[PDB]
Amino acid sequence: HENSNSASEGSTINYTTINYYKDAYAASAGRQDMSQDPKKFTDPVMDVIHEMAPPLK
Amino acid sequence: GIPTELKPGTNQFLTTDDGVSAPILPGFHPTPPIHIPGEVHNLLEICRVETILEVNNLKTNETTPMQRLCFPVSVQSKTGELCAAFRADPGRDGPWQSTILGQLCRYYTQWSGSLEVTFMFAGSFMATGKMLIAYTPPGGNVPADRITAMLGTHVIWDFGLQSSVTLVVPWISNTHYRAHARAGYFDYYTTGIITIWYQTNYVVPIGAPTTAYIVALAAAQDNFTMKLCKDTEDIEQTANIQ
Amino acid sequence: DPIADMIDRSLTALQVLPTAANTEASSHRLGTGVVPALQAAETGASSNASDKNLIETRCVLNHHSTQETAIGNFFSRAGLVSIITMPNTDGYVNWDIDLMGYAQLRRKCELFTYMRFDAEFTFVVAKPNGVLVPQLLQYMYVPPGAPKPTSRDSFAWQTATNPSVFVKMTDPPAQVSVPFMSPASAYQWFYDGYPTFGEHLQANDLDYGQCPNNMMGTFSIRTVGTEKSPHSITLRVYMRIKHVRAWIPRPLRNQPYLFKTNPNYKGNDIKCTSTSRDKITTL
Amino acid sequence: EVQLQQSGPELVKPGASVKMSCKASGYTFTDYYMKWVKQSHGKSLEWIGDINPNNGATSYNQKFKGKATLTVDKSSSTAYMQLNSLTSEDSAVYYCARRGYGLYYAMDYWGQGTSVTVSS
Amino acid sequence: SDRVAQLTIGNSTITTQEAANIVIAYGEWPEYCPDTDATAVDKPTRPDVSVNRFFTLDTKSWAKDSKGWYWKFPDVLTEVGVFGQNAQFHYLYRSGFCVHVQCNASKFHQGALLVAVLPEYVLGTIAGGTGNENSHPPYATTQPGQVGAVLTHPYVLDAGIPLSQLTVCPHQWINLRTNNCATIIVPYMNTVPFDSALNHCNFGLLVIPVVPLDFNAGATSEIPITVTIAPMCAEFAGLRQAVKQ
Amino acid sequence: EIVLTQSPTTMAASPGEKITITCSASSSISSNYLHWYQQKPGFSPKLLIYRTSNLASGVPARFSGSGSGTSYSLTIGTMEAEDVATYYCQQGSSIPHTFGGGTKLEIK
Ligand SMILES: CCCCCCCCCCCCC/C=C/[C@H](O)[C@H](N)CO
Repeated sequence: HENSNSASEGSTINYTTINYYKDAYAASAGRQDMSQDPKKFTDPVMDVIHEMAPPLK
Repeated sequence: GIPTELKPGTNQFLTTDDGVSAPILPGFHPTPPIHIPGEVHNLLEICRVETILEVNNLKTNETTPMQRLCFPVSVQSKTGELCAAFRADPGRDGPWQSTILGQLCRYYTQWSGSLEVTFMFAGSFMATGKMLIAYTPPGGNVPADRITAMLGTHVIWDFGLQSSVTLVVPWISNTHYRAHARAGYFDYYTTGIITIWYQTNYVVPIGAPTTAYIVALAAAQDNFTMKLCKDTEDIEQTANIQ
Repeated sequence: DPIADMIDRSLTALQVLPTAANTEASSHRLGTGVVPALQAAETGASSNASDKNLIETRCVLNHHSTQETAIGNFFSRAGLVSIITMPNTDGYVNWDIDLMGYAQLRRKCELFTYMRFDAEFTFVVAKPNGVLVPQLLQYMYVPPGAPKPTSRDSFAWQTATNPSVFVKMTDPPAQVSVPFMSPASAYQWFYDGYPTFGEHLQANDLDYGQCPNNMMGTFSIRTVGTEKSPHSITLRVYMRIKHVRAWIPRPLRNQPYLFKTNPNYKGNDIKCTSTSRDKITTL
Repeated sequence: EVQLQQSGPELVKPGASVKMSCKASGYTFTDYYMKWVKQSHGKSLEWIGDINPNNGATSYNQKFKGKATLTVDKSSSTAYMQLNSLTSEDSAVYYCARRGYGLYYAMDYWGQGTSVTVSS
Repeated sequence: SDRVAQLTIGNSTITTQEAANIVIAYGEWPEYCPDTDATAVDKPTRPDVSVNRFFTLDTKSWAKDSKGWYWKFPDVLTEVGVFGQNAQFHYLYRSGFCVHVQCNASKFHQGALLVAVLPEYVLGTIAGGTGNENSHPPYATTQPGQVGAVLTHPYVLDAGIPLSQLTVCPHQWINLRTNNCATIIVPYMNTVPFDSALNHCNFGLLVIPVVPLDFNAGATSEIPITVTIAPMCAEFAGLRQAVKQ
Repeated sequence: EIVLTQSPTTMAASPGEKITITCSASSSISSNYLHWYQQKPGFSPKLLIYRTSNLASGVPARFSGSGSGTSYSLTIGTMEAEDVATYYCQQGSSIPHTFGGGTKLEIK
């Protein structure tokens, strides 16, 4: 196979990289992943606020 | 050997090329990763957070620049006057240059989707009033009276326990994507004008101050996208560093 | 169990979203109790009001992709990091690696606090007017602690374990690939503190903000011959960024840079981040 | 061994700029600091300022701020001191020294000692 | 029913009646370092009753022409309590925090404060004004203690970055007509699982008056601001003799 | 600024006799940042004493000192006089670090 040494190894990206050498960091970039988590920056709040209910009642 | 041919496109360095290049260290293994909080997978997550909008960008505030972040609301003598007006173009220079949405739009060319503007009232508890916040699609100039400006999308905001309102700027365009507006020919891509009017007065009792301030915040909706990455003119390197 | 006291939550997971959100049809709504337009920005949470809770909408099925704003596509573009010139005069230079001397790539990398990636460097070499001549060159990467060369004919150029590249000027540019080589788990562009111990005096003020985990040694070039070469050299280095992870975004700088190592700014002309207008009512 | 090598004495008129440059070798230039001390006749030795060669960070005495500026270049192992707005009273001997590591912040190696004199 | 709150940890208790919600920065709770990410070999100590409690710093005064203040963490707690003694005898520490900022006024005052948490808040200097000085901030400025320092140019936060997009950080507001306390819970953020407590400041806390304080003549003119902090999951490792600073 | 008063100004003694050179500081300062320097005539200065009790390599061990607070003294009581020089005490606890007044000796 090859020795797995890339900076993205724990949480990795899509499986389309091309490599000709033995070292995995020399590979191509490949197409990136579509995952995102928009909630942990726009709602970092303990008690859940809905859309219909008034937030400070 | 294997017979081969070389086409046009040989020995050129295209900077945006994605390919395999020869490694300099055999058998190297990096440091294992740990869990650091706050990972960003996409730039569209930072574009939904709300940042302050500099509506009060006058030419007299350039020496005391902290005044630009709030615009005043006072007790009027006439009815239906306007408080402020500003364009809704995030790519054009103006009030949107102070946001993280207007600074990350400078790195791309075309944008799509709808925005949102949030106002927050910073007066006293005893003060009341109502405002009218209207968004006008392109085609005209700034309206002359309140009876003309309300024919578009608007919302009526009452100052109370909840000290915030949100006006959504809906996506009304002929084209699917919209490049950055400018003077000249590129104001075919304008998106309109946001004004704010006095519905009723700003009523205050005796013993409370007669001038309040409003902070305006801006963000993006969930259908906001961008494409065609370029560079910004918001940085300039006229001299060498150090 | 003789002691009952010694025996004695994630918020949101991420999901795959290839395209932007759709729009569902809406109609008018008159009622009490339910109000989605009044928010509270004092809680530090952004508003959650969509289009349909404010206006009446139609059904819209948009297939706008979100691929372009991934951080792998934002960074995979080679930018200039150094310009090295051999007029210095003895046929060799030593350039200590500091990739923040040019403001265009610096403003992009300083959007995040921590970053962890693989690099890819390209070396473009010519005379100071662009004219190319046949001339042999050697670049050598010196890791921190190794002896650096002091002359064109030193013993350090024997490159028994230091990686070196030989190239002549009439080639395509040379390209290499570098791993993630830090002792820590990420690079950090902002380090609040002093690296050393001891009582801090005025002499210790010159050390503030220097992280030792980001120093990667020097980078040495020379002409491979042993006598004086009659040509001048000008080298340009470009760097791509692959396999990126980034953490904790920051504000973007609005003042022009002054030095390579600190956020000092020119305090006389504080540039306003917006362009000013005359009156607030007339745009 | 480690020795500090300075420049020769330079004669200029009052109201002009002059350069003085001392160069060191025999040790790694980036690890240690560099100080500049001025010794005038009839007075004690006076500290101008110290400088880190790694980043170009500087420091100046409050009586000498505006009088002289310090800078460095990393590759050629040289640290030079620019002298602006010279008067006749600046005619003294200037020493460049480095700070010690195991010592409790002590200058241990000094230069040859360059000299400036100011007259018309 | 959501306006009232009570936080109890250790032997201390904070009660409030005009509160917003609680903010957990980046959706992560503070916790101990697992054995997958740990690198040091010796066993860490966990006092967790004497160090995980609410500590109250000094009190500032909001004038009508104030600029702002900033505090550094964990610089503020290196001289008080059992936390200040464990940090002097050990070499490595790791902890989360919990910041609570009180400022109350009447129903006839007005104003707004922006309380934000900025990690690796590196300061800057005005380069002598002219821009040709490679100056550096002094030791009393970069590490101000439990007193805290004031801002000189709050528009750029003394670091070249604008105040208008400080809200990308985990933050809250104190609007004087709605709430009077702000509260953020911060986990441990670093590239390393442990770090020294005397050389490195993890994050900084900025309190800046966006809308200035106003009232009428005859009302109370002394409006104070108080900060209260509590370590959450503090561990220490690498015992040593006491190093003061 | 912090003033160092180095007393006396002149000295002349015989071989084998004690030589006491006193520095008086206006503020009570940290004793471990005080240093002593030796200037051969027409030559660069040389460090003698760091930490107020310890010596560098190349120096005979006859030189010593003991001082705290305001007063600070260094003592040599030996026979040889091949080293005639000016002596300076240099404090470094407070910024800017300043030298002493200056003391030079003469032999018989
Ligand atoms: C023949 C190969 C020579 C090329 C070797 C280059 C290896 C160095 C790559 C380091 C990647 C960036 C690491 C640190 C960047 C900045 O210089 C520092 N943070 C300075 O702040």
